[PDB]
Amino acid sequence: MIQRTPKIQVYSRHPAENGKSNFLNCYVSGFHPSDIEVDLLKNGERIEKVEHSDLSFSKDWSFYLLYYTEFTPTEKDEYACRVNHVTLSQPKIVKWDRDM
Amino acid sequence: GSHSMRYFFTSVSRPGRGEPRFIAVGYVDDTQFVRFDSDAASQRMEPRAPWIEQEGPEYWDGETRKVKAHSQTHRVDLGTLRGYYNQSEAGSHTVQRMYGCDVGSDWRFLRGYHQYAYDGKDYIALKEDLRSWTAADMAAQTTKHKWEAAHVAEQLRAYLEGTCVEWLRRYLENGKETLQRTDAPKTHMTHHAVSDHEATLRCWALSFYPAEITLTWQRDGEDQTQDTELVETRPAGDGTFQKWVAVVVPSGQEQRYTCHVQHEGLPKPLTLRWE
Amino acid sequence: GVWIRTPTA
Repeated sequence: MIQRTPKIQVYSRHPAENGKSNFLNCYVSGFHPSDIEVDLLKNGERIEKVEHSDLSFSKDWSFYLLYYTEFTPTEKDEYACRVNHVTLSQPKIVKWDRDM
Repeated sequence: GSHSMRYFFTSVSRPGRGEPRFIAVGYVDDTQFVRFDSDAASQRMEPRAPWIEQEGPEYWDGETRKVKAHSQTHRVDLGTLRGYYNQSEAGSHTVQRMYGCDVGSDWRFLRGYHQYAYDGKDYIALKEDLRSWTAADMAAQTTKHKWEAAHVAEQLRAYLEGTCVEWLRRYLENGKETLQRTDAPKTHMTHHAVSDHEATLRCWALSFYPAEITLTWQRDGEDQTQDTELVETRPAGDGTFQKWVAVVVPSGQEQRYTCHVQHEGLPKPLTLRWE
Repeated sequence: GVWIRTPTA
């Protein structure tokens, strides 16, 4: 079949402030087939209560999903998104960058 | 402005055990308002926007019946196409369907569409005139002939130009408080010194609706494409959308560059500049 | 509302 590698964006719903509740998003898009593994990581550990949007796709048939969880940003906590897919030889990890 | 109602259907076969994974999502413009997920417990079409909850039990029974009819067709199709393409019974395959209608500012019918894919490739699609089919290959050509003999395009046209437009107008009215509200992007610019001689300017657009937006950089009043980066528009998770665009500039020359933001929610385009 | 018909391929 066709194989399209997911694009990954990791970001907060709102501009992040330490101590203030927010949402951590991992948006995966442009991939095919739809079978995909996405985890949100806190300091390298998997976050358990993560939800995701309903599978949908773009005009070019490529799929997209939003994975998200509630979180409260801090100075020293590190967050990331870990993705595995048939197009990937190993899980791709994308760090949450406050700015980028 | 103009509006759309669109439905997206995905089925993924499970050769190991059981029925295909089936997921349906309905949108008005960029607002998801219903879903069906075969993996969910309810086995019902479910609401995903407050204004669709105005619909009574008869609506939900009907949408549930019909969306389950979609899933069975998809299941049958996965079997049919596997044969058409002489494929093994061991592999998982995917069928995707999208259809819907656009109306203009006057809420008059503008366009209709209906497209179908197998394993991520075009299979068959209704042409813009809503009278004929585009079949990508000889398997899809078999489907096209079947659908011509059964006058499927004519039946589809009756939905797309008729019932579909009436549903969309019903929803736009019922959900007008949000569906007809435009949320202009909340914009700002960040500055990042990458090295001693270069800096990155990033122009942010946040919390906007609908999703359509244009972010462009200019240098001394002319469009700048070199050394720019634009991310795909992305959901905030609260129904609104986000986007940013960045440019790398020589340190001290930030003032030359302007970010230009166009969005339906803006009476005039916005211009941002680092100063 | 979804289409009332769903012809098989």
